[PDB]
Amino acid sequence: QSQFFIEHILQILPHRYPMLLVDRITELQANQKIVAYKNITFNEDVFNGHFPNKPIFPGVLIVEGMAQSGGFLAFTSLWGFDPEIAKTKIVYFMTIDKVKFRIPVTPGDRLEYHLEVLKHKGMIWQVGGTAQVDGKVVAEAELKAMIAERE
Amino acid sequence: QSQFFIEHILQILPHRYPMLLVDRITELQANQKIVAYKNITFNEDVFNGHFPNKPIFPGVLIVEGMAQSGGFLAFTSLWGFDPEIAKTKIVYFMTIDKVKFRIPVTPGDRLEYHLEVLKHKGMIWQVGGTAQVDGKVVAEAELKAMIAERE
Amino acid sequence: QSQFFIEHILQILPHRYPMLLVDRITELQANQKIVAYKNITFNEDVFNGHFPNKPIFPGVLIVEGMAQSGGFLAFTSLWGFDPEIAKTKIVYFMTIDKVKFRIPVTPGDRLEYHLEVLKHKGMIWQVGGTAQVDGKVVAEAELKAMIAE
Amino acid sequence: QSQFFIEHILQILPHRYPMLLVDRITELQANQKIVAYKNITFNEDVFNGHFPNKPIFPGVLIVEGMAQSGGFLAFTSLWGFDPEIAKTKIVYFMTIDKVKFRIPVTPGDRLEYHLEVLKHKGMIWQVGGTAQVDGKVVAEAELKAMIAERE
Amino acid sequence: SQFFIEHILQILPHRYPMLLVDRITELQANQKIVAYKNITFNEDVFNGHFPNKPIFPGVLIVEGMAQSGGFLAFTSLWGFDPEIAKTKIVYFMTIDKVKFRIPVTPGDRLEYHLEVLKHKGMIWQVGGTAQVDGKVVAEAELKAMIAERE
Amino acid sequence: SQFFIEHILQILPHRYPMLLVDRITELQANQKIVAYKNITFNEDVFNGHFPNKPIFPGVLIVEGMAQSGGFLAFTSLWGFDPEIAKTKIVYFMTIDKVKFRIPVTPGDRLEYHLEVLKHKGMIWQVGGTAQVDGKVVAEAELKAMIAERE
Ligand SMILES: O=C(N/N=C/c1cc(Br)c(O)c(Br)c1O)c1cccc(Br)c1
Ligand SMILES: O=C(N/N=C/c1cc(Br)c(O)c(Br)c1O)c1cccc(Br)c1
Ligand SMILES: [Cl-]
Ligand SMILES: [Cl-]
Ligand SMILES: [Cl-]
Ligand SMILES: [Cl-]
Ligand SMILES: [Cl-]
Ligand SMILES: [Cl-]
Repeated sequence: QSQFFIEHILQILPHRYPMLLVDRITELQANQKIVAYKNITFNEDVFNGHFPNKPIFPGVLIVEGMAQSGGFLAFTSLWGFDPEIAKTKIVYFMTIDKVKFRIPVTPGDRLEYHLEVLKHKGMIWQVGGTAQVDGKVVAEAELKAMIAERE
Repeated sequence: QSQFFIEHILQILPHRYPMLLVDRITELQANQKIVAYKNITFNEDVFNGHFPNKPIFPGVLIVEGMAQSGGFLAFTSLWGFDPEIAKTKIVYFMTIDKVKFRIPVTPGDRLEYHLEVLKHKGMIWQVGGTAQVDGKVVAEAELKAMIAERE
Repeated sequence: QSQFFIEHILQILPHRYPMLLVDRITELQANQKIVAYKNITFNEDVFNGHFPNKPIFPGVLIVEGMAQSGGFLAFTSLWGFDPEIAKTKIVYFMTIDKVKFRIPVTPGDRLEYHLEVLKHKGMIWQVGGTAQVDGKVVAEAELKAMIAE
Repeated sequence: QSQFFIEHILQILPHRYPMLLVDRITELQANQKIVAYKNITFNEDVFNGHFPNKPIFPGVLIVEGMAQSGGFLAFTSLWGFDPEIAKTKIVYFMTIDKVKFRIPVTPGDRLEYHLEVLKHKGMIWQVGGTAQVDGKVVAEAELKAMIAERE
Repeated sequence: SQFFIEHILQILPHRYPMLLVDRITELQANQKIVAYKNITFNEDVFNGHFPNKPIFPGVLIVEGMAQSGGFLAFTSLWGFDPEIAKTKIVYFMTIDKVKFRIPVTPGDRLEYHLEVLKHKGMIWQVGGTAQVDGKVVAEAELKAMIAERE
Repeated sequence: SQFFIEHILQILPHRYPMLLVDRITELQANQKIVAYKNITFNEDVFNGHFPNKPIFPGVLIVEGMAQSGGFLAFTSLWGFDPEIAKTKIVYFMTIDKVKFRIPVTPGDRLEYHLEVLKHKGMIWQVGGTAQVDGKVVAEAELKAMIAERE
């Protein structure tokens, strides 16, 4: 498949509320790239404290979202859409690099994650790309994550 | 006068997390109509129980967002964007009729509120319209509120 | 039966925190009616924003509670207390009508749900009734929901 | 007054969500007794973890509710309904004794607090009593509180 | 003798936001236990206890001593056995001689020191203190009964 | 010497559940800062990160380090001035050279160690590590910007 909805994400990613930051996948190409997004709404708990009266989606959380997008890409390229295998996996961050934040993200925004694979061996995946709102680069970052069996 | 953001929505509506269901206002015509929206993300608490493994934004909360939109419309018609006066008024919602649900709303949907003034007689405003997602009508509703002095 | 506790409701309704708005079933007549309620306390997250310094249970949630009650009836009427079958379904709102909010509900209130089946066929159930607090009616509503897999 | 509702409690107790455990006060006799209650509903965050699929209101939290009631009783016995002064004081427990849990408190329950004044000298208060559900004792405890300066 | 959060999760039925024991540092069957809970501002409870002045609730300090004691009593009889842990429930009958001396705030490491005072059958009575930086912030005694869950 | 949670509240705009620094144990203007945050199971973030396997988000470690530098930034600029503080916010500009070596879990005392690399006006570039029991759990570099809440 090339497009996945929230019920499909829940069967692949280990993340859960309040750390599942990818609402839908709009594009996917094995071992290559992925385009996904997360809607930003005031009705999110993080806004309670970031910041009071000035809702700003955290920058670290944008990185997380891109990372989670990559994870999806990594997992499905590996075993395809196999919920049963995905059931017992988790994803560790290994390294984060070269992130610039250019525009603040706020409620009402559609935070689009654009990720490409820079390199990958076995379970280690090096991804890089951007976060975009209304077609403008709101953030850029590259990260290396690791798919690991829960034990 | 037309485009209001979450910062402005916070200054007019008393609603706060997790009951403020309007992230942005794309346009409003005094005494006529309003178009606004709320992003629907999985990272909202309500999805924890509605329902496990099948996130579906609660039908009643669509009506609430709609009511919220009409309320911002009625208020702004009377005094415009005025936070000081807003702190002194309340909009009791008296009735709701003819609400119909056609399509479930899910994480990743841009829930758009379309409300128009149906009858403005005194302190009583009556609005109606639809909630839309991607051009389609996902819900309909009629509503009647009353403008009153806060206490 | 006719009396059900949270322990039972959990096994029938698919809802869970913070959207299971029925705490106990007091009276239940297959395909006819049901009386249940949800206790209202300040210790609910909803009150953080509805509203600050002035806690008021959302009107729309009172309808939700009425619907949930309707669904518990709709379901038991057709399969009795069947936790296994119950978990192979979910109930969803089709239409809401003639709702009125006469009295604001607040922490300390025992929001009682009174629903009777107006019409029902297959998974399609039409119910209507009131929401009550200490005898007085605080809300009225008619709603139609459907039970699906 | 002898009957106070949540808005009143809110002006007297500093406690707030999710630690304000008293919804209403039905009887208040200065320097003597107070009777209040807290509604228990499945819709409370505590039930998520106490316990999964077996909702049971924490015994220690019952005590806390008895104590907050005592605190209200203590303060109002002294300054009456004086919101400005309450804002400057705070009640701390010093001791808790003879706590006995008899019946589990569950959703749908109306946890009624019956607290009476055992001893009161200045800012130091001793109160015994019980938490009741439908006229049956579900818990009992004694505690000595202190009225201190918020600063 | 040293159990981390995961082990605790297999023994205690408590979950967020009511599992108030982060780690067991030492344990001795029928004798004592020392465990602790970290206190951080990042806890929901502080939103209301109290606004502008974070003070970990004293009743919750007691709840943590209870869970520690409950853990002590369970593992003393059955050791680290998650399976039998699901068939038994440890609830508390009485709590007595509770005393608060110092307030616990964010940044503190709330250490639980519980002793087995007496035990006969499934009735276990434990007591001890709550400590931070080697000082006593609280003390209490509790009587628990171990029963069949399901 | 030591700044506690209520001091932190008076300088940092961050609040629950995004205020991830519990205490400042060391501070030296225009040079370095050592602070920490307790990690407990009783934090909402652990419900989804990850179920049955609590791991403090690596990204939140960086956020904790960023806030630490934030406090070093406010103070180095205007000292302990709560009045000026209440008017600003902090924006993330860049993050770089981050590496996670050890997983942080409930029970850990997450210590932040940051030093100033370069600063001008409201723009600050800091770097350092996050430690647990004297071991480097993670390292990173970041540049943030303090701004008027205009
Ligand atoms: O029950 C209430 N409803 N609505 C308040 C309210 C005020 C404005 Br202005 C508004 O646009 C909307 Br709609 C409201 O619901 C209420 C009553 C008293 C105080 C508060 Br604050 C809210
Ligand atoms: O039953 C009690 N606590 N916990 C009971 C319990 C917990 C879980 Br978990 C469970 O699966 C089952 Br059967 C229980 O009875 C209790 C609580 C307060 C007072 C009393 Br007398 C009993
Ligand atoms: Cl940020
Ligand atoms: Cl629905
Ligand atoms: Cl309402
Ligand atoms: Cl308990
Ligand atoms: Cl306390
Ligand atoms: Cl991580």
